[PDB]
Amino acid sequence: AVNLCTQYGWPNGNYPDPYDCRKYISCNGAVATVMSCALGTVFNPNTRNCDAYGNVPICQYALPSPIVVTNICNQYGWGNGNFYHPYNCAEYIGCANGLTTVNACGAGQYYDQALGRCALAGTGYCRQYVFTPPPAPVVYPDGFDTYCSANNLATGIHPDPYSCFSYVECTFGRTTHMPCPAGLSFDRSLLVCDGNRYQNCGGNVLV
Repeated sequence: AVNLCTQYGWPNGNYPDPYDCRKYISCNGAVATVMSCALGTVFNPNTRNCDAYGNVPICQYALPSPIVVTNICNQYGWGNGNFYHPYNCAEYIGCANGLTTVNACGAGQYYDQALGRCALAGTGYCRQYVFTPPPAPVVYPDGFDTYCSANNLATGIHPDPYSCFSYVECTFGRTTHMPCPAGLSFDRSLLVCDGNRYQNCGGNVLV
């Protein structure tokens, strides 16, 4: 549908095609067009762009459905809870100790990551696809190994100021940065990786 971008109250940008991860929805000029990624590339939900096939483990060639999220909790190490479906606003994922359930919204309902369930259409929704990706790759400055020490950070977990997909651990004055599980992002209020890229990765300012 050419009117999908405005239907969801989406900014211009790229969004997943829910049936084919070799394709994506381009919103440009507030008009939606389904486009094919160039040869050898597929839509990476976390960069919002086509990416090398080998960089997207949940998009798999030579299968009737190339979108493979049916083992995503174990494959990416998602913790327990409900998470958005990386390619489809009308489905979602339940993770229970590494076991994946693919769930669906009722007719006319759309999954809201802040709610952990589906709700009827509103005025600005499917927001789990609205975020600014961190740079790909993230480049840390030489000397980043001083971060915890120079900032006098307490032992434990802190935000990573170079990436909303990452966090920092400080132990004995040493700095480590660690990516959240793929598709998750770092909640700086609770200090945990969660499914809310809109909140953690600057989605509010895009809309």
